[PDB]
Amino acid sequence: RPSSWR
Amino acid sequence: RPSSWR
Amino acid sequence: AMGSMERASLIQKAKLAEQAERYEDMAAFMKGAVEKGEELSCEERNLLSVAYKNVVGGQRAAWRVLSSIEQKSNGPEVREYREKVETELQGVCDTVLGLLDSHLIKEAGDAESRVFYLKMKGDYYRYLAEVATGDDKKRIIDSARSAYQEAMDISKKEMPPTNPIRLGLALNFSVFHYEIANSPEEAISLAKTTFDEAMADLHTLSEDSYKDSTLIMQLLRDNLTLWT
Amino acid sequence: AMGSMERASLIQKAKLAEQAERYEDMAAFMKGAVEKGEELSCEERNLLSVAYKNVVGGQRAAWRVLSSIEQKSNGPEVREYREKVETELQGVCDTVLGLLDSHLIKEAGDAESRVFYLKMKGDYYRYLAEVATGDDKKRIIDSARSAYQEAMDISKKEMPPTNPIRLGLALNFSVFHYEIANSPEEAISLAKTTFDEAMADLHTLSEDSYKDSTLIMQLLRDNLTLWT
Ligand SMILES: *Cc1ccc(-n2ccnc2-c2ccccc2)cc1
Ligand SMILES: *Cc1ccc(-n2ccnc2-c2ccccc2)cc1
Ligand SMILES: [Cl-]
Ligand SMILES: [Cl-]
Repeated sequence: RPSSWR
Repeated sequence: RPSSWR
Repeated sequence: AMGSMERASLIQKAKLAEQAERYEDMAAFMKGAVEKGEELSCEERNLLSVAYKNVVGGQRAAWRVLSSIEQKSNGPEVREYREKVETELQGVCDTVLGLLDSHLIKEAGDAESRVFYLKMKGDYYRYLAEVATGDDKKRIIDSARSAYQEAMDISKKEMPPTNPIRLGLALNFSVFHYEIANSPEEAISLAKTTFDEAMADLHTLSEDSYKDSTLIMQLLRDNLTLWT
Repeated sequence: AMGSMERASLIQKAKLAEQAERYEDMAAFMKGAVEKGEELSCEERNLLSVAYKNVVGGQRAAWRVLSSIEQKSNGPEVREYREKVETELQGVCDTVLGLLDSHLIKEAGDAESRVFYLKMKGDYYRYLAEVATGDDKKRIIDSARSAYQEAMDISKKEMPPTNPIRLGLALNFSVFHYEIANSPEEAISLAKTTFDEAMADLHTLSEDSYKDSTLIMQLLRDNLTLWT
């Protein structure tokens, strides 16, 4: 659900 | 480029 | 590979892999189910088709990216990698055609199953044709044509003009004409009479069947708009 | 598998597979390049990371779909297939960790390479942690934590607060805190001081570096908005 490096 | 059954 | 798993488990896992967007797994599960030797239900035929269309769809998309790079450049690396992808694509097409030939088509008596499998046969020969360049290119084109034509003859005798398999078959045969056989006028003529005869048969359909048929008619219309 | 191909060809084909969105191929090409034994350039490290993040990203997405189905239901098929995907994911994480351990990390002397590889180490232990349930779950969590912590210590000593690797490292360590270690307050504190100290160092950057840094700061901000 949270953003990690994309 | 043209559409075949999708 | 799948010989020790139950047919029903293979089908169940095929559906799970579709939900997970694991289409290579899905194709392997449906291959295993086909190799059980029993005929496929309507829903099972769809699962088989969806799995391999997605697998080969990604290979065709990659082949086109690489062949475009290769053309713009003409080291051996781009050719080599395009050849690797192309070989893998051909392997998947050969596997599908093998399943149709051993023994899905010969056991298919109903029009819905027989047209469905002959349409698949034409499609996978079409995909082979897209990458063909050697002595067998004409023979591959004629194999696609022959499969589509038998499917069309059956569908016109045995199915109503709005039948979704009939409509999808005509759509793809017209793409064949336009894209592979260099017959754009044949492509346009088939798309138009297919669309017009489906229009005239819509009055016979329920709301859900109406939705099914008009969805595929809209793809015929999109192509006609592209081609004229 | 790639031992007979030139390093430079492996790198070239890695870039081609990225363009073709063939990330399994891309990962195999970069694995082959790593196994040549030479250190990796900045651009090559990115290629390695992009390839495996995409491969493992699809496996994690599939694992989550299947584990959600499995939970809603609790035949053995859903568990079996979730276990198959989970095993394949673990294999890919073990392969990346193996490459980092043999011998990317021990040969990395510069802060940019060493932080980059320690960040990767923490990420792939994090992915292992996401699926872990047995006796080794705590040990896997601590391995991720230990790798991230060494990376953070180096990055704070050796890099400016706006350095993209430093910022991406802090983003992912804060996701670790929130998602794996059950430490949402640690997650929020790190995201905020990382964001605030980067804000204060933007004045030193060129327009292009500014674009690089503020892109990753916006991911920190998105998470803070989700978590508070
Ligand atoms: C090639 C093809 C054409 C139409 C369909 N389709 C659309 C809606 N239902 C179906 C269908 C066709 C055969 C068997 C079951 C459903 C699918 C494929
Ligand atoms: C984990 C990670 C964080 C930042 C970046 N990134 C963004 C822009 N450039 C870079 C970069 C990082 C290392 C080496 C080269 C480029 C990538 C990955
Ligand atoms: Cl190759
Ligand atoms: Cl399985």
